[PDB]
Amino acid sequence: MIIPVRCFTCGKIVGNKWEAYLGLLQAEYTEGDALDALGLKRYCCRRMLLAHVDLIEKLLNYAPL
Amino acid sequence: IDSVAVLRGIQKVAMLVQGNWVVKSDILYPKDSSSPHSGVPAEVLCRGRD
Amino acid sequence: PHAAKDSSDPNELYVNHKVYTRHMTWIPLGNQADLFPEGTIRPVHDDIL
Ligand SMILES: [Zn+2]
Repeated sequence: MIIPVRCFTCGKIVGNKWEAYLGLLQAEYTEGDALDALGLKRYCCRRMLLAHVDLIEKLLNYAPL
Repeated sequence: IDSVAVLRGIQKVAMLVQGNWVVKSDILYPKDSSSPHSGVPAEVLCRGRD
Repeated sequence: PHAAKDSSDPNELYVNHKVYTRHMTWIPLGNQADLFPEGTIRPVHDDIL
């Protein structure tokens, strides 16, 4: 639904690195170099950001409002 | 088919960009249509594509 | 109250549509206000969605 705050395995704070990640995708950056620039060294946080699907806005499209 | 008639037809549905022909925005987005992703009116989509 | 006619992006249409952790406000109890200088007690990252 939404990006988890913490990485599941290690526990590094990953919730605050989501929208900026999207900015790097809004820029010309690839996935790997954007993850490197965000500072995700070990592959668990890279899996956290890379494999996350942002369903929150799609659900909000069905929100009452 | 004669080239002049084809040119006349394509000038009414396409524009010239770098020597190629790109379909006009209004052709892709009719006045009753809207963005499938955001639902904005087709006029805004036409302006953005222009 | 002031936005463009289209405003496809939610940022222009809406305000406070993303609840960042900077919206958290510390509420002192007792004498904690005196003991802790302002700005010491806060969420660490300030940008968590
Ligand atoms: Zn991790």
